[PDB]
Parts: sequence; C-alpha cells; structure tokens
Amino acid sequence: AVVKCKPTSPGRRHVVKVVNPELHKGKPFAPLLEKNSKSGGRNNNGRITTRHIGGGHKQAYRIVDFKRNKDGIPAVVERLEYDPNRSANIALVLYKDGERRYILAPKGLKAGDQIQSGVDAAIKPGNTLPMRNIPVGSTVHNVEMKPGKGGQLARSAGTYVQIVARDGAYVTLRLRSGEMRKVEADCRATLGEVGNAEHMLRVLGKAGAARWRGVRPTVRGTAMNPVDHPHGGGEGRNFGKHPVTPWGVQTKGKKTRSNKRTDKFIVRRRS
Amino acid sequence: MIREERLLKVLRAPHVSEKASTAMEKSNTIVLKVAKDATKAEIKAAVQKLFEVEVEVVNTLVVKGKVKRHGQRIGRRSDWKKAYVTLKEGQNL
Amino acid sequence: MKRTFQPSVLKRNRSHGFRARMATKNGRQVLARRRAKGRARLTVSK
RNA sequence: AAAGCGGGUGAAAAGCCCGCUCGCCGGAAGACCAAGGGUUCCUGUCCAACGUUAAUCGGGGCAGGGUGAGUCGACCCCUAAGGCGAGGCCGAAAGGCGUAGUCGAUGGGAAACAGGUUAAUAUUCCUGUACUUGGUGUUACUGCGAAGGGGGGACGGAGAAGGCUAUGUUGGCCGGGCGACGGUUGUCCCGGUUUAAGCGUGUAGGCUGGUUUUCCAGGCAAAUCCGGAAAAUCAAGGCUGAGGCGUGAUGACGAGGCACUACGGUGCUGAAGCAACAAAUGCCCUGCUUCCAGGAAAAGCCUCUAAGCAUCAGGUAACAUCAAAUCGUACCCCAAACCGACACAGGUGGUCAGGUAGAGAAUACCAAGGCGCUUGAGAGAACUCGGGUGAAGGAACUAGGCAAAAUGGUGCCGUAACUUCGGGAGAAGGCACGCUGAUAUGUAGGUGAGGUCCCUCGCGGAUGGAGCUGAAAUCAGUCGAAGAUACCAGCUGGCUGCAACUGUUUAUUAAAAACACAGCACUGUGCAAACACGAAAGUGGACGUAUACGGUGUGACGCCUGCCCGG
RNA sequence: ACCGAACCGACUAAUGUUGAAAAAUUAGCGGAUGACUUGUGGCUGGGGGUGAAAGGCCAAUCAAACCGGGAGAUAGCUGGU
Ligand SMILES: [Mg+2]
Ligand SMILES: [Mg+2]
Ligand SMILES: [Mg+2]
Ligand SMILES: [Mg+2]
Ligand SMILES: [Mg+2]
Ligand SMILES: [Mg+2]
Ligand SMILES: [Mg+2]
Ligand SMILES: [Mg+2]
Ligand SMILES: [Mg+2]
Ligand SMILES: [Mg+2]
Ligand SMILES: [Mg+2]
Ligand SMILES: [Mg+2]
Ligand SMILES: [Mg+2]
Ligand SMILES: [Mg+2]
Ligand SMILES: [Mg+2]
Ligand SMILES: [Mg+2]
Ligand SMILES: [Mg+2]
Ligand SMILES: [Mg+2]
Ligand SMILES: [Mg+2]
Ligand SMILES: [Mg+2]
Ligand SMILES: [Mg+2]
Ligand SMILES: [Mg+2]
Ligand SMILES: [Mg+2]
Ligand SMILES: [Mg+2]
Ligand SMILES: [Mg+2]
Ligand SMILES: [Mg+2]
Ligand SMILES: [Mg+2]
Ligand SMILES: [Mg+2]
Ligand SMILES: [Mg+2]
Ligand SMILES: [Mg+2]
Ligand SMILES: [Mg+2]
Ligand SMILES: [Mg+2]
Ligand SMILES: [Mg+2]
Ligand SMILES: [Mg+2]
Ligand SMILES: [Mg+2]
Ligand SMILES: [Mg+2]
Ligand SMILES: [Mg+2]
Ligand SMILES: [Mg+2]
Ligand SMILES: [Mg+2]
Ligand SMILES: [Mg+2]
Ligand SMILES: [Mg+2]
Ligand SMILES: [Mg+2]
Ligand SMILES: [Mg+2]
Ligand SMILES: [Mg+2]
Ligand SMILES: [Mg+2]
Ligand SMILES: [Mg+2]
Ligand SMILES: [Mg+2]
Ligand SMILES: [Mg+2]
Ligand SMILES: [Mg+2]
Ligand SMILES: [Mg+2]
Ligand SMILES: [Mg+2]
Ligand SMILES: [Mg+2]
Ligand SMILES: [Mg+2]
Ligand SMILES: [Mg+2]
Ligand SMILES: [Mg+2]
Ligand SMILES: [Mg+2]
Ligand SMILES: [Mg+2]
Repeated sequence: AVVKCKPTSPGRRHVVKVVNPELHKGKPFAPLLEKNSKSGGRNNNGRITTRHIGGGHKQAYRIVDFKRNKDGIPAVVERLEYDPNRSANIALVLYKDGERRYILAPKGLKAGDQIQSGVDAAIKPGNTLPMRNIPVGSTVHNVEMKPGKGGQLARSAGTYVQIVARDGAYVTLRLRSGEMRKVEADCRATLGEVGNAEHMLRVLGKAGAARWRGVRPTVRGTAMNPVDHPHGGGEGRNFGKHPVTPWGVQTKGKKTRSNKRTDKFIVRRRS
Repeated sequence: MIREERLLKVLRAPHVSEKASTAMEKSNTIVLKVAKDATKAEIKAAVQKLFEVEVEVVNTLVVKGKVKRHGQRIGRRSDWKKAYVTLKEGQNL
Repeated sequence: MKRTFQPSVLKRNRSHGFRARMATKNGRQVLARRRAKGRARLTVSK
C-alpha cells in the first residue's frame, strides 16, 4: 500500500513508501540464489563506460524462470517474494512433481494459486501459452521474441503487452512504449499484467535513498569546465550552446536508432 | 634409511656457552652447531648413531647472520642451525 | 603528516619484483638495461 | 611535566648508579601484537667521532652471548575482488580478451592450559594435567565407492530485555601493629584472602513436531538422500546452549618469617584461602523483535548412489605403536628503532580497561606501571609570547563586539509570532540544590539464605523473610560572602538577503550564495537497445526489458510557468 | 533526528614564518547510525584516468605526471668572450 511518512525529520518529510504485507519475510530459496558482484559501471578494460553507477546494497541474484518451459504440469503458487534485482515481485511456485521455481508474479496472483504452462493450458492469469493459442485482444506479459528464447518484453512492474492482430505466422503486439511490433506466433507469453503497479508511486525522499539503490550523483555539463564537457565554461551562468551529450551528439530530439535488420519487423514507432 | 654419508656431513660442531653448559648440567641436553639443510630426523639419527647415545627429542633454530664492519667495509657473518638434543637420563656424554 | 611512502613488502614485490618484471615484456627490457649497465641489484627483491 | 640532597665510581658528576623526598601521565606518556625495521635485545670494555652541553652514560665503537613449538603464526586445503591463462576468438608486429584450469586473504578449515625458570626465549624449556589429525598392525561386524545429487558451512541494519561472567566493594577469616604530636584493645590500622585448559552433569534461554508405511512427470543418469503426495500413530522427541557444580587440586600459589649475599638477588618454610552485593560496551547471541535498502563463495563435515569391486579391496568401533616435517619467534611498535633528510611538538591499524566523584571511554585526583621531555647557573630592565586581577564608564574601539568577558547542570513551574502541524523550543523567564537528625536505629524498590511444604525427583516449584544494597521526597536544625562551590558545562532576543534541508568542494591563502540533492520536464532507446571503453574480438549498460536505461536542463514544498518558429 | 567523547574534519583568533613542522601548535569550532569512517588487497595511465565540478587530484610536481631519448630543438633576445 502507498503510505506516507510523517515529517519527524527533514529526510522523512517527503518520503512515500510502498509496503506489501503479502511478501515473505524469511530468507529466500537457497537452491535458487546466486551471487553477483557489483561492477561500478566498469567494463573489462576497467574504464567507466556507464556513468553514475556504484555502491548501494549488496544483492544476490535469483534464478527466475522466464522460459516457463515445464509444460503440461500444474503448479501451486506458494509465496510472493521480494527480488532486489527488479521492480516486480517474484513468486516461489511448487510444481506437482516436487520441483520449485521462481517466476514473475502477475497481477492478482496470490499464495496457494494454480498456474500451468503449455499449449493446452487454460486462459487465466499466470498461464503460459504460445500466442497462436492466446486469443487476440488479450493482455499478456513476459513476451518472447524468438521461440524458446525466454521472456524479454513487459517484465517490469505493472507493464503488459496487448495482442492486437494475428496475420499468418506473426502477431502484432502493442508495447508499453506505444510501439507496434510483429513477433512470431510461436513465441510464448504469460497472461496478465505484471504485479506491483504501486511501485511507480514511490518517493525516495532523500539522496541517501538514491545512494542505497546504487546511483552516484549526476553533475551538469553547464557546471563543468570547458575541457570536460561541451557545455562547460562561462563567467557566471552561461550556456549559449545547443544541448549535447558529453561526447558531442545533440541530445534533444536527435534520433539514434539505426538497425536495418529489425526495421522489417517494426510496424510503427512509438511517436 | 638415512645414509652414513648424510649423517657424517650433517653433524658439524659442539657449541660452548653459559647457556649450553647450564643445559648440559640441568636438562641432559647437548647443543650442536648443525649444517643448515639438516632436519630434526637427520640430526636425531646422526647423534644416535655417532655418539652412541639415545635421543628423546631434538629442537632446531636458525641463527641469523651478523652485520659487521671491517675497516668501513660492510660484511655479513653467515647463518647456521643450532640443535638442542635431549637425552634419556642415562647417557652423560 | 601522512607521507607518500607507506611501505609494504607484499605490494613492493608484486609491483617491482623480478617475477613481475619477467611477466611484462617491457620489464624484461628493464632488466636488460640494468644488466647492461651492471647494477649490483636488478630488482627490489634484493 | 620540576627538581633537591647524601653516598659510590672516576682524572673530573647538574645529567651515570643507589637511596630519601618533590612533580607529571594513568582510555596513557601503562601492557601485548599486526604492518614496517633489522640485532637497536643482554653482558664486558672504551669515550676519538655521533648525542645540539659535559659524560664514567647510550639506541655510539669493539668483542662475546641470545630467539628451542604436533597445539601460536606462516606453510597447507578452499574460495572473493582481481591476476595469469592450454586450446580459442581477434589484431600491421608487439599484443587485446577469454573457456578448461590455476593463482590470489583482508575471509572459511583439527588440537594446550596453570605454575616455575634465564643477564637476555617461552601457550616453544621444566614440572603437572590434557587434547587433535594421519599412517601401520591385531579384534569384531559389515556393501564400499565421485570429478556426480542433497544438506550444511552460510552470513544485513537497528533495537530491547532476561540470564550470566570478567571485575569491583564490603563483611568474615588468617598474619601483623598499638604509633615521633592530643587520642587510639577498638564499630581501630596495614596486607592477604589466587587457582587454568581438559573431563563429567546439562541449567536460564533459542529453534523445530516426531515415528512408521505406500507412491511420484523433479534434483543432467541412479538413489535407501533431498523434494512432493496420501495414510496410520504418538504427544514428548530431537538439535543448540552461556553460566553454575564436581573433578583436575592431599597439587601449585601464598602475606610474612628465617639465613647468606658477589647487598644485585638467591636458599628454606608457610596460616586464611569463604560469603553477600553491585556489575559490563564481554558471553548465551551466527539468538529474539522489527525494518527495507533485502543482506559473499568454495572446501573441510554429514549423507545418497553411478562406473567399478564384489567371501578381495573398502567402511565403522576398540586397543597397541609410529609420525606431525619446514620457516618466524630476540627487540621497538602512538615510537629516539616505522613514514617524516634529524634522538623532529606531525602521522600510524587492532587487543586489555582498576578506585573515588561522575550519565560517561568526558573531566579532577590516584593504583598497577612508567616518566621529569640530553644544556645549565644567575639576575628580575625595555620589549615580545602565555596568562591573572582591576576604580569610574560600558562598544565610546573597530572595516566589523575581532578578541576577551559572560551564559553554562539536574528537577519542577512556564513559554510568543509563525508553521509544511513535526516544529519554533533548551524559546524567553524563574525557583530549589551543602551538611546533620527524624519520618525510616536505612524508607520505597532490588537481591535473597535458613526453615517448611510439594513433586513428572533435581542445577526443581510455592511460602517465608534473615542478611546485603539502596534512591527520591517532606519536616526540623545548622555553617559560610557564596552549597551545579573546583574541573566539566548553551549567551539570548528582533528585522532581513541567499540556498529548502543532512551533506561535497579548491590536500597547502577561497567551505560559500558554488557542487550535489529528493522532486520536475524534455528527449533518445524494442534489446544483438540507445550509449560508452576498444583498429577488432569482446565488455559495461544488465544477467536489467519502456513503471527500464542513457543524455540534457531546473532544483523540496505552495501559487504559477504568459506571447514569438523571423534567425 | 538531538546533546556530547572516540574517530572524521578544518570555521575564527594569536604564535611560528632562516619554524618544533616544505601547512603545524594552542584555545574555542562542525559531523558524530550515516550520502559515515577505517585496515588489507585489487582495478582505472597521460590528451589519458578519476572528479557530489575546485581545472581539483594522479607520490612535497598538474590549462596535460615522471624518466630516458630526437637533442647540442629553436632563441632576429640577455649575459660573457
Ligand atoms: Mg545518469
Ligand atoms: Mg537528476
Ligand atoms: Mg566552474
Ligand atoms: Mg569543447
Ligand atoms: Mg551573466
Ligand atoms: Mg546571451
Ligand atoms: Mg618439546
Ligand atoms: Mg622453530
Ligand atoms: Mg649528586
Ligand atoms: Mg637534568
Ligand atoms: Mg634517582
Ligand atoms: Mg597527576
Ligand atoms: Mg650495530
Ligand atoms: Mg640496552
Ligand atoms: Mg673529555
Ligand atoms: Mg660531546
Ligand atoms: Mg650499543
Ligand atoms: Mg578467477
Ligand atoms: Mg594461446
Ligand atoms: Mg586474459
Ligand atoms: Mg588454490
Ligand atoms: Mg588470513
Ligand atoms: Mg623480554
Ligand atoms: Mg563474580
Ligand atoms: Mg556500543
Ligand atoms: Mg617477545
Ligand atoms: Mg632529545
Ligand atoms: Mg616524535
Ligand atoms: Mg588512530
Ligand atoms: Mg582523560
Ligand atoms: Mg617578567
Ligand atoms: Mg600580555
Ligand atoms: Mg582575564
Ligand atoms: Mg574596569
Ligand atoms: Mg567594577
Ligand atoms: Mg551596563
Ligand atoms: Mg572612532
Ligand atoms: Mg563606532
Ligand atoms: Mg568572539
Ligand atoms: Mg574563556
Ligand atoms: Mg537531606
Ligand atoms: Mg540587501
Ligand atoms: Mg546550504
Ligand atoms: Mg584551501
Ligand atoms: Mg541550478
Ligand atoms: Mg517560457
Ligand atoms: Mg544524526
Ligand atoms: Mg577535505
Ligand atoms: Mg580555510
Ligand atoms: Mg583544534
Ligand atoms: Mg547538527
Ligand atoms: Mg554532535
Ligand atoms: Mg576558473
Ligand atoms: Mg601532490
Ligand atoms: Mg601540450
Ligand atoms: Mg633534430
Ligand atoms: Mg640549448
């Protein structure tokens, strides 16, 4: 729920937090945890390639089943869990044959539910079907691009992908950007919007909260020196320049997509 | 088996000092200067077979060199090993 | 005041030691230069 | 931070040695280490040079001695970040990345304590009592086996309380004393009242339902193991665990007393060796409660089987024997030995943590212990430095209350505009405070013996209050100029610019109104993402997927954000 | 969040300025459960890194480190001859 903090300190005055009572409170599933080390935005040459990444809390990776390949076996949704690696919550689900998995939690799914994957599965949230079997007009998530590859679209909290057409071997999906994309009809997709929509209503309230999530501060080019940024310099506050990225490319309006390989699949841009 | 070649090479010299004499007259221990690459088993076998006595245990330590000056020319006296050999109450070298 | 030399034998040997000199190709050039000069001590190990 | 005197040695003593005083530190200026150094450690001798003076002295010269490990640390097994990297992908050459592997602690992994001894080492030597791992050989039973499956190792922040211990105080007991000057056989004074690891028992506390069948799309194949499903049956079963107690210990240690001394210290003997109370930041506790920011890996360990061996090997349990190699161990370590060219007001990580007053690791004085800072002696000018006090005035000084002075603690009474309803606020302002007696020969509260009762029977529960400790208050009296008496310890109020705030910044003249910020808007990006590092392969973005990521500008919040597309 | 030691820092004043010190001492001062601070180790390299942005920091050196080399650069300039 969206609960506002009382202003007993200047940092806590503006804080809005999302508290979920349905989440598990114990330790997560040790067979399915893994380590990941933080990079600080540094690649194998050691240089900062992505700025403003570093620090934050230590995290463990949860192996999440995006393929949803164990088809034909009914599964009992056991519990909902906090995954620190993504916006959405995960669900520990127990299959009928004794093997446990982590999945994304769709909206409305609760503890002790029924889900099932495969071509013969029913049309209800949490169930995974190929989009040749999924009826048109229906909202899905965790959508694949290639058959058997794994889910890649509508994976953050509260997002969904709407199937608008089916023309032969391809279906047209309207994506949360507003984008119409043709994808193969053999690709899998799980019904229902992803949960944790209230995730967008959070207010961090302080720079400390940002640093806990692991983002270093951002310095404006107009505050830099001329040698550092194309915007830097001036006595007082001077700009007089067209807005560019630190490497010199214009940053307000200039389109940067160039992929003639997938221009054939893109039907309409996000406008 | 440790060869007689090896034993006759590893035992170097006796050691004389106030502490060595006190060890001899108190704990039935002899103090031997020993070549550096000799181990405890080699020292024990060499003493036991050359001095015709019997050894309880042996304790080793490496004595470090000393930096000396000979007419404003710096030099370095070398290392050696020292062995405290304990005998079984009835040998009395 | 904290000065620039805070010594450590491990970091000294991993930085300027003989095995690091032989590990990099230009370190072997450094050893060639020092041997051709005739240094008593090539690297920091001795 | 501070010295004075007597004796000794010597050619010579302010500085060396010994003694008696005096002063300083005592969450350090004490004790032990890691890092770093390398003989500076101890003894004998010397005073050329070094020591900001002298030198008989030294961390100086010279010579000799000194560092003893199955249990401490390294080495070793195992991994993190990261390094190297057979083949490989890539690149004019050199080389870049990287799979299998293999290194890499700052982390995980078996085991020793007390007393004694040397001029210099000791958890290493000696005495006493223990513990661990591995190989061999007998005995008894037996399905053993991994590079594979499972469990475990295995993990955050904050908070709160209970139980304890280290430790301290007092009482009892034992040994000693009857005081240079009034009094001191007494409710008097000084000191001691220590004892470990290990082994046995398993308590406060914490966690979890056990036990037996049958079945299964899972755990890369198998599984008697893990998981899952269905039955039956029992209710206490298991795991963890400080402390206490017994033993170790008829032992050791012990104030002192007795005798030599090369007066430095040795040899002999040795009484009491308990209780109550207070109590940790240490232990139970890798716990419990709660929060969001969701909190290493692998081996050692336990367990299941494959291939294989199949009355063999192999495993478990007992006993005996053997082995545990090699390297460090001196000394300094908040410093005269490390980093600062110096015997340099600097810097340097962890461990221990006594008394009184105190909330306290502040502060004042002290204990254990260590020092008096390697030039002194005089004199008592100007002037400079660090302080103390000051008539009358009280900012008149000055750029400016800069500096100094002042305020300063606990309890209670009381407290405005404004406000985002939290604040402002400790607003402002005021009163009490010492000591003695009584309430009360020491109260409320805390702890709790003896005795009695009960029992699924002992480290058990109920009663019961001995004894110990002990606030706070009221009343009365009394002393001083003054009772938070020292040290320690807010100056307050009013109008206003800027930036919302906590923070960051020009190491070494600038701490700000600059930078950041949460929030806001625009814009790019459909994933082999945009973008960045890279001639490339690759990698970050991200093991993320438009409620996400990059770039740009503004900068909480409230009310708003108007017109212009000519350049 | 508040007051305040350890610890981190560096706002004001005096001293010092051939210093005790190539940046400190003394008396006050700010943070002190966090965007904290710290030990050991690793990574990023010079038109490059890193930068809560001061052209700051990269070994007492930074509007382009240090070391060797082209090199005896060049100098219509100064000094000396
Ligand atoms: Mg950014
Ligand atoms: Mg921003
Ligand atoms: Mg600027
Ligand atoms: Mg430019
Ligand atoms: Mg202007
Ligand atoms: Mg203009
Ligand atoms: Mg021994
Ligand atoms: Mg040794
Ligand atoms: Mg004298
Ligand atoms: Mg003196
Ligand atoms: Mg004296
Ligand atoms: Mg004192
Ligand atoms: Mg010497
Ligand atoms: Mg000495
Ligand atoms: Mg003389
Ligand atoms: Mg002299
Ligand atoms: Mg000497
Ligand atoms: Mg590696
Ligand atoms: Mg190769
Ligand atoms: Mg490589
Ligand atoms: Mg290894
Ligand atoms: Mg280690
Ligand atoms: Mg010593
Ligand atoms: Mg006690
Ligand atoms: Mg604490
Ligand atoms: Mg020592
Ligand atoms: Mg001195
Ligand atoms: Mg000093
Ligand atoms: Mg310190
Ligand atoms: Mg103090
Ligand atoms: Mg005077
Ligand atoms: Mg004066
Ligand atoms: Mg005064
Ligand atoms: Mg006056
Ligand atoms: Mg007056
Ligand atoms: Mg007045
Ligand atoms: Mg005037
Ligand atoms: Mg005036
Ligand atoms: Mg002032
Ligand atoms: Mg004052
Ligand atoms: Mg009273
Ligand atoms: Mg004005
Ligand atoms: Mg500000
Ligand atoms: Mg400055
Ligand atoms: Mg701005
Ligand atoms: Mg406008
Ligand atoms: Mg705070
Ligand atoms: Mg700073
Ligand atoms: Mg300043
Ligand atoms: Mg200060
Ligand atoms: Mg504050
Ligand atoms: Mg404070
Ligand atoms: Mg500028
Ligand atoms: Mg510098
Ligand atoms: Mg240049
Ligand atoms: Mg040329
Ligand atoms: Mg020239």
